[PDB]
Amino acid sequence: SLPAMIGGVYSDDNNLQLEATTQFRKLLSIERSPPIEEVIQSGVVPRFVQFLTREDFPQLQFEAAWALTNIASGTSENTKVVIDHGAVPIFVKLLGSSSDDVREQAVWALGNVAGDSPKCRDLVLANGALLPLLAQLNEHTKLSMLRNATWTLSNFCRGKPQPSFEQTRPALPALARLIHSNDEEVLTDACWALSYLSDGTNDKIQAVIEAGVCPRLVELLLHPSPSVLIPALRTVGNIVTGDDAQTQCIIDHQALPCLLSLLTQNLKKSIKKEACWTISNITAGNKDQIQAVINAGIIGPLVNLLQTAEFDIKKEAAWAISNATSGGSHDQIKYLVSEGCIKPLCDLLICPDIRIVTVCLEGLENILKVGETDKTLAAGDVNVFSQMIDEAEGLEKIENLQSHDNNEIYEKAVKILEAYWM
Amino acid sequence: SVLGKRKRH
Repeated sequence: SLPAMIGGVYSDDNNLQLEATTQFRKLLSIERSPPIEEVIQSGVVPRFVQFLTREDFPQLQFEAAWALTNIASGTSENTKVVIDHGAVPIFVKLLGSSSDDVREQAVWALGNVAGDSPKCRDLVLANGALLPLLAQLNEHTKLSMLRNATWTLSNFCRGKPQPSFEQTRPALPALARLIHSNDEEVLTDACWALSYLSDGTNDKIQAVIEAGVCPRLVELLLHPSPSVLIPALRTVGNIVTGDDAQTQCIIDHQALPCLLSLLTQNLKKSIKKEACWTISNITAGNKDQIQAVINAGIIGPLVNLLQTAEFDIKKEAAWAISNATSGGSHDQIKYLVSEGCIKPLCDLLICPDIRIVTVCLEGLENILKVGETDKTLAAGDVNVFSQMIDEAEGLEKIENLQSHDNNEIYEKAVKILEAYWM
Repeated sequence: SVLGKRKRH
């Protein structure tokens, strides 16, 4: 019935225009491979874009917006054709429509176009879609629109190179409010949007923390759904990459006992990997920040992972442990040793990841300095931690690291041996 | 020397 459809689309009668646009929308609304390319070649894309400007016929507007959204849902070439026919500024105008159905369709259309590539996202942002998108969001916004707007916002923040922070800055108060929802879809999309905004320099993190999201993000670390957990953990993780004061905003809302529960409960390897990485950037902090990790009871489970977990988790547990030896006090480091961090740190000296070997060598060197200070204070004839590194088969591994091709590993191995085994 | 804060990738 395609000739009657093209004919109906290309007619002047309001009844024929609607029935044929509805038929194309239903043809493109099928869940098993829609004929997007074929609907384009029938030349109805420019006529559907003309139907968007029919303010007197909001129902035709809606079907045309649906069909175009499904055309824009296809390959990169299909989205480009929708762009070429100037639909992007018209969908931005449709965000001010009196019809909620049309406004909702305009939102999903813009999210689809923006989701295609960073270039398409920048064109949507350049046509000023952000401010009218936020203006139609308030106390009486229905869940369907809250779900579409949050997804679209996430597509505006997604992609590498990241969008301009000044371009996406107005979305921060809205996302701060949206993460207080109980809806699993809104929480997912809001958290992903905040994980993109939070990734970058510390001035970006500062605007994220000033939006007031830290308390609620920590609560979302306990969300039973991994769809919400994963982007919330990513956002908390990005915030703790910041300075001591920014990292403290996460610690102040009991994030460390939450992070610990992710390590002990039976979750996916990638979840635990992210949780260890987050902890590693906390132990990269000041003495009080390392003390909060200790106070939470994290060292015990962290040392076990460093010793027994899958390599991707061990890698991150090594950074967490060694970062604490870098910024920790004499006693804090003695507490890491009492929790048995020496053997698992030594065991990784033979791992094929060069950076982890060097992370473990620096952690062990900082441990040896504490043991050397104890040897000077007690006027002892032996460095306790030298014998512990020897007993763990660490000394033989360090001795063998002198035969290594990597200059960072080699110079560290020689420095350690000349200082504690001359 | 190698230890400290790490940004995402």
